[PDB]
Amino acid sequence: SDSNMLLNYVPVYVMLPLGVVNVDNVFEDPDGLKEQLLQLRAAGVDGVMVDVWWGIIELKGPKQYDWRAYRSLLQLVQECGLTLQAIMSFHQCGGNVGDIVNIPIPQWVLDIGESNHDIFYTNRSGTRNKEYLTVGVDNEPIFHGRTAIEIYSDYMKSFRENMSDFLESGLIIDIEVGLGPAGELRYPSYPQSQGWEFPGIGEFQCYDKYLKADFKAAVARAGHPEWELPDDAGKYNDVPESTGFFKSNGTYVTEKGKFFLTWYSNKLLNHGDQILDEANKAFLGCKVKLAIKVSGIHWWYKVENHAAELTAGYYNLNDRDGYRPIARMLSRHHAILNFTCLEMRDSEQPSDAKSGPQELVQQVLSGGWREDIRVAGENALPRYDATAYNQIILNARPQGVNNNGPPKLSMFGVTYLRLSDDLLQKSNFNIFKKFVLKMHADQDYCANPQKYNHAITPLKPSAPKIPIEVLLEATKPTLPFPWLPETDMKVDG
Repeated sequence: SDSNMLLNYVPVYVMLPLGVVNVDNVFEDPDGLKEQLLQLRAAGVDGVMVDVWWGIIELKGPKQYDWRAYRSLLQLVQECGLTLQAIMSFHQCGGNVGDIVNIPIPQWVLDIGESNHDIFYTNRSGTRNKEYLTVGVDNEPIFHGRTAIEIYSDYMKSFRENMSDFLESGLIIDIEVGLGPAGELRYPSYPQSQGWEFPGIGEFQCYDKYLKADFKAAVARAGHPEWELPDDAGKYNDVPESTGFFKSNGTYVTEKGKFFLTWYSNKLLNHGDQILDEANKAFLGCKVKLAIKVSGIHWWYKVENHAAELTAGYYNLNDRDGYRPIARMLSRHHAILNFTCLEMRDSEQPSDAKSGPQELVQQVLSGGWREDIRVAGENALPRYDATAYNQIILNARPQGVNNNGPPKLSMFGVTYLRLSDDLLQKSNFNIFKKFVLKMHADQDYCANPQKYNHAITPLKPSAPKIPIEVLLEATKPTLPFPWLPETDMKVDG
């Protein structure tokens, strides 16, 4: 049925090109973007996603926001009949050798970092990563009197007020709150600029003086004041078995190791919870949803130590669910878990990476649905091919279309990385249009999301705080929902 098929519709969003608003807070090429956006509209795309870069907007100084170029961008998106996913991007864009779009965090913050190097995530060797402020300074009032969370709160409130017309009109479907490197709720455990290459295990990023002191206090309260941060976890490009920490029977399974990993992962849960508290306050009553981005760390998923997840801050083992606690935390904020790797197949990864993107996706999505939250996601890598789109479509509706009503399982949306000239080339775009159609359960584009039961209602207050022990009850392993082996709505026949 046309209506029952419409209840199966999963909306599709497309990420805008990086730097559409440049580092100087100039919307550089509105005419070129317009032509691209109109192609997306005709293709049936529901909306677009953009980074709203902190380093662009609050560059002049504290609380000196310039929203004008982004207003022009939003105005154009509105004219082209698309909705918008706005990322509160509190992180650096680019900065690696070769990168074209380079947007550091505000220089006034970096200036404070020159005086206080511990505002940055730091590895054991002491390298400071300037892409994001450590969770350690979330509540440290060291930024001309403000804490880091107060910076993020103030920025979101200013966005809400200055974009109030677009918000009231329904242009903005969700606010994705950036929570770390690349906007993701994680530690910067695999930096290219410090030499990491896939599939290195990465490194723990808790050596800044704030986190180190917090850990030392915690171990003292646990009756082990002498415990130190890991010293046997190796380096970025190691394999797990080469390390004391991650080898079989290694430090990760000792009382000390388990305590550290709980501590380290808990910092991210509380980071996200506290910053989402501010987002709910900032956007209270607006017809938007809140979202976060969870990183997809699929390498080493297939070995018992899950080492790359662990250094990223996801304490996920075969007998400990490190993602369902995140979902549970999101529930009190009514927030969407936006994931990734939706296009990937295990067979596409090198054997030596012990990579399990399919199973990781199944775990994370299942945990969200088990916790009765919305789950969305992205492709991890650029892909233009049918294999990729069919995998996305499978993940979007893992038990297929329900011919007789809404599907029991569906993702809330998918955001495609990324708009480019390549996407819009004739063949690539033709297959993309088939992807959109199948995401839409063979229905034409539906401008009114109420028709597919995605009405936008005013954002409510956060529900009461959930104690950490209750969050961690969600570490109890659960069986995933069953997945089909292939979608029933392939782009071809």
